[PDB]
Amino acid sequence: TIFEERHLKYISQLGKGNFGSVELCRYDPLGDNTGALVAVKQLQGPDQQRDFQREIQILKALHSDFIVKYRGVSYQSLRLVMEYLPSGCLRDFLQRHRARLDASRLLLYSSQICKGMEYLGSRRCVHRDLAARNILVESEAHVKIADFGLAKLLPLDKDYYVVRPIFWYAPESLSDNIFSRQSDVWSFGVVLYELFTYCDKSCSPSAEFLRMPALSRLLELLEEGQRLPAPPACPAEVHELMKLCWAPSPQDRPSFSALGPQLDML
Ligand SMILES: N#Cc1ccc2ncc(-c3ncc4c(n3)n(C3CCOCC3)c(=O)n4CCO)n2c1
Repeated sequence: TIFEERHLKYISQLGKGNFGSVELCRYDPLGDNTGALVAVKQLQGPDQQRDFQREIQILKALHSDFIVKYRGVSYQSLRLVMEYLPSGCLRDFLQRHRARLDASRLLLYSSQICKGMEYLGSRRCVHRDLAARNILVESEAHVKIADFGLAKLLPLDKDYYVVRPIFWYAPESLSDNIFSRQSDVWSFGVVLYELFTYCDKSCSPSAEFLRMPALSRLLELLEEGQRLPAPPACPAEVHELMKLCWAPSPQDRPSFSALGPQLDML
């Protein structure tokens, strides 16, 4: 739970979240290079130092097969140590191994994410940035949700939270900065789209919405009932779930708990 700085061997850069920098390291106390690989997040202002301390505590308290595992912290500077998922980001994974991933396997990922999200909801936690770029691949048969830097905990007497990339945002989030489990559902509809386009750049959410002020443009387009199209070779039933995920009103969207069985039984 407390990883010593001098034993964390820097290997390379894994990327930047919404927030800071993530680095691949080997925690190698014995010195043999036999140590376990770990992902280490850190910052390099007070406002994000505050949100970082929350993110550490959120990930620490969450326990699920489909959420990146917290492992500890490293100290006069605070770093977050997490398990390393060596197959990397789902976005890149899908583009690389498209040829060997049929619809059944995409549904498996959808279901695993749905179960991860169902768990978050029960911990009254709103991810706020659910997207393929923030999903990680544990193995070819297993994915996990990551990056809780923008994550908010619903007040204990409220089902929404108002707050201070737009193509994953629900309408009420764009217009009124309102976020909730239901705004997470909207975004889940977009990852379904990403899964079944194999995160192809040329037909990404941005490329489609751009083809269809930018924030006000998107919002007017959504209010008109226009949506991302059915991905090619996406089963019709899955497309219908996306459409339900993108219901105009938050209350008309299905819960993650209702989606799960619908995804599993196709
Ligand atoms: N947090 C975390 C976190 C926790 C464990 C973990 N094990 C592996 C990764 C990882 N491996 C490779 C990544 C990658 N993450 N990310 C970003 C994902 C969103 O968070 C910020 C980094 C990338 O852009 N790549 C490039 C190639 O896919 N990983 C990230």
